[PDB]
Amino acid sequence: NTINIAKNDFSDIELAAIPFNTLADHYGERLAREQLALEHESYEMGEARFRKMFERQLKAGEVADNAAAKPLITTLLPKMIARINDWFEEVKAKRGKRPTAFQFLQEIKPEAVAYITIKTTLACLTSNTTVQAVASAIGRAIEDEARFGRIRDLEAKHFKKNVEEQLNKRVGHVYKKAFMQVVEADMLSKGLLGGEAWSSWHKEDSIHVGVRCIEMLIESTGMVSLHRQNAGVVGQDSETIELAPEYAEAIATRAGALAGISPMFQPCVVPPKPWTGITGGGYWANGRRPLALVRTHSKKALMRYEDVYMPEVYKAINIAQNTAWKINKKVLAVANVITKWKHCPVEDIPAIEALTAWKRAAAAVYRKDKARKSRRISLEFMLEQANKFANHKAIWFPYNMDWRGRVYAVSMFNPQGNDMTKGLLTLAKGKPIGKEGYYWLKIHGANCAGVDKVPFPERIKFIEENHENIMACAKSPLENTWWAEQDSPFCFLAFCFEYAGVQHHGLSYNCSLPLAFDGSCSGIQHFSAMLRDEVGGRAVNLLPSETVQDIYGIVAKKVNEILQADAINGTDNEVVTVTDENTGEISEKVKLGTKALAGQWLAYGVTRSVTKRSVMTLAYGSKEFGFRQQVLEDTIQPAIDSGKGLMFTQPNQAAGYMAKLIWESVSVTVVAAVEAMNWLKSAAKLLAAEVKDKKTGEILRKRCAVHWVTPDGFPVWQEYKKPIQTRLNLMFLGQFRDSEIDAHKQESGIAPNFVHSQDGSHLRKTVVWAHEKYGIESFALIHDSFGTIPADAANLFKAVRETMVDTYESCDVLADFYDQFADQLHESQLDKMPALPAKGNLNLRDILESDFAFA
DNA sequence: GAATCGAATCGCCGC
RNA sequence: GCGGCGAU
DNA sequence: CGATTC
Ligand SMILES: O=Cc1cccn1[C@@H]1O[C@H](COP(=O)(O)OP(=O)(O)OP(=O)(O)O)[C@@H](O)[C@H]1O
Ligand SMILES: [Mg+2]
Ligand SMILES: [Mg+2]
Repeated sequence: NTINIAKNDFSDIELAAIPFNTLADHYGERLAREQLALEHESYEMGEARFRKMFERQLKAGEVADNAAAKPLITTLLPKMIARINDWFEEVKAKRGKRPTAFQFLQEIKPEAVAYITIKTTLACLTSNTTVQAVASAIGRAIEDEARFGRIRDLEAKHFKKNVEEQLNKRVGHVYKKAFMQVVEADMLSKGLLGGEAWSSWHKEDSIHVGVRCIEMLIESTGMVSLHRQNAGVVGQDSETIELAPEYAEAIATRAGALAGISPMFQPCVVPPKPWTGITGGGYWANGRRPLALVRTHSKKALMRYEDVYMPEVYKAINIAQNTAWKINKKVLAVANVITKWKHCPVEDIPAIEALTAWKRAAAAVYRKDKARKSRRISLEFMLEQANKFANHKAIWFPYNMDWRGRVYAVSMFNPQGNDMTKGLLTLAKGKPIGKEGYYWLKIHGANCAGVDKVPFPERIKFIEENHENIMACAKSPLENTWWAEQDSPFCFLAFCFEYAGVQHHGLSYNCSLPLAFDGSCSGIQHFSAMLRDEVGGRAVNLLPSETVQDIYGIVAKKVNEILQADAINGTDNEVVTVTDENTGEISEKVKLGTKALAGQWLAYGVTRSVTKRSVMTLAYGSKEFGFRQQVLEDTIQPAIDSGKGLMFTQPNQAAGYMAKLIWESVSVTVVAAVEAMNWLKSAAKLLAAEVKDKKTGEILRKRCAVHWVTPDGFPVWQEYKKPIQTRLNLMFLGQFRDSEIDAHKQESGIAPNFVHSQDGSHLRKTVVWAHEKYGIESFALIHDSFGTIPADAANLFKAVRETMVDTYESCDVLADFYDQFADQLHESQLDKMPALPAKGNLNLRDILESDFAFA
């Protein structure tokens, strides 16, 4: 039931003359044919991908989950619900005893029966056409939502949350229902569902409820026609159900239309098409899916950039596209061997509360089995793409941006991937390495091993002390597994081959390995530079420092100062009344004081591992509440499951105490970060407010989106939007039944999105400034990682600091942010707008002399 | 007034 | 949307 | 612990 788009639509891509000539005028006809054939293959692979998924969803009875059937379902559902309703009054107004199926259909609300019927008849017809068997299919599906939705809807709307996540962790209808069977029995043992065990429907009841549902679908919609066979013959009287061909052609056309616009983007064998406008950049042919400069969730948001003059933004994207890459054949030769022997090549190298705790161990193996299969899937695809382009002289990647302006490569195989993917990709246009390039090659090799918390001379000494090990790895990587045991193994191996090249050829050796420089904590770095935070900036190495500054260990050091103070002074333990709000029981337990809680943590030993997740999620918006879950999940629970954690008698009390100390430490260490996110959150709060006079009720000021402009000239609009109603069932997944600004997501998004737009602007300005003031042509970019060939590494090191000093010396981005929305504020809320946070004593020009900023 | 909720972006794979 | 993986 | 909304 599908139409091959490929025969005509995909043929136009190679045939059309205006795309061919514009490509051939730059790189000739031979490369033009190769590039168009590659893009043609990408669309063909994408069509094949959709069709395999469509047929697998066809075979599994999940055809309503496919995107080609959703536009159908959304116009048939309101008619079904109106007819599902309208029956109920007719039988209630018709005297006499009710039909067999009337009472069952009241146990499930009209919306849920409308979807359950449509999905199950679509499943039964596509994947026996008798009305009896399709009636029982709905009948067993209605009863499942009736019996087990009882748990969700009424008795445990608070306690469902403690089984909702573990229900979602199960995959498969059988596993999900079996878990719900255990949940229902556990609840009844506590008298939670009213003590009423379900009386399962008889098979006679299940067929009769279905034929009521099929008949009501024919009345409301024309999706399905009824057909009788051998009418009047007692033995062979049957009714066969049929999907209406006019609606089958609707999903067929939509399946073909969607199959054309889902290509598998690949690297380019010619340089990518320079961006001159909103669309059509990157790849060279026109396409069923043309590339967009900004990845927006709506076509209206992309059209906002049409006449936006942002020349520096366009130059930055086009320069990055022009960077020539090639597959690292030496690394690829190694990876082609060890992936045949291990599922993950660097995974396991040989080297020298009982119910509720071991339930988590069982869930750990279940999660690990998912993780092992997931990691292997991506590994085999990356290796296939790397081998496909291995013998090419150079390959290129097109680039675009997310709606905040961060720069992303477009192809699935691209240098922004994991350690193996980065290890398989090297720059194509190298230069003689020289003395300076060799020095930075060793620094880059030291960072791949994980020796990055020590000053530069110690990184050099680590490489020079391990000179024998590095040369042994380059000469025979399969015979010496030392490279595989490092923090970034394949990138370390890539350094090993280049290091051996300098030994075999001297400083004239042409090297093209990308040497990445990663900023410490980019979000905190930008916030500290915004408000001139001396203490906060020094913690993220903005300032020149003795050693590499480690904000994870600084917070841990501050945490341990409170722990030892709380171990001498501090509160004692106390008994306090507690009450479970569900059961209503009033009990009394021990509330551990800070003196006891500090002693437990001092026994455990609080290091940077305890604090690392909390500050890492600070820029994402986490705070003292979120830290409690992080500490419980990352530190306390792994300790208890491994025989440690004997000090933690009440883990939630230890977690909440730890979250209080981390939040006190982080909010005192990086002050300007905390103040800046608070100010932006308050800004979005007043913008997303629908202010109104309560007496009149009239809307005085409409809720407003948040809009600002980066120093590079890239504009960004934040308008999180929410749907008005959505329905989710238990065994079968959710489905839609206009949009308004989601004010909650506006508050939760504004601070991370603002700082991410700033680091995108900084990256783009770095790429431009490095390309024009110096002569750098090759760029490796992952959002805050700046890499180039070793001979240009020192200049990139200088350029990335010069741009960051330049913007914040010239732009008050928070004050510029204020100048945008201040006209949109209402009279009643300007008094409640907090003032801009005060700037500090940090001198921005010290960033130029900072060794470990890297950015 | 309480009653409830809530506590970054992007891409791939699966349902 | 949910499950898992990866990138910052 | 605040905002948002019953
Ligand atoms: O971006 C987030 C991200 C995505 C994937 C992995 N990560 C984290 O990136 C860290 C490495 O950078 P750091 O933050 O400096 O950690 P570290 O312990 O101090 O240094 P290291 O020993 O790993 O070399 C890792 O640990 C991860 O949590
Ligand atoms: Mg690290
Ligand atoms: Mg990160």
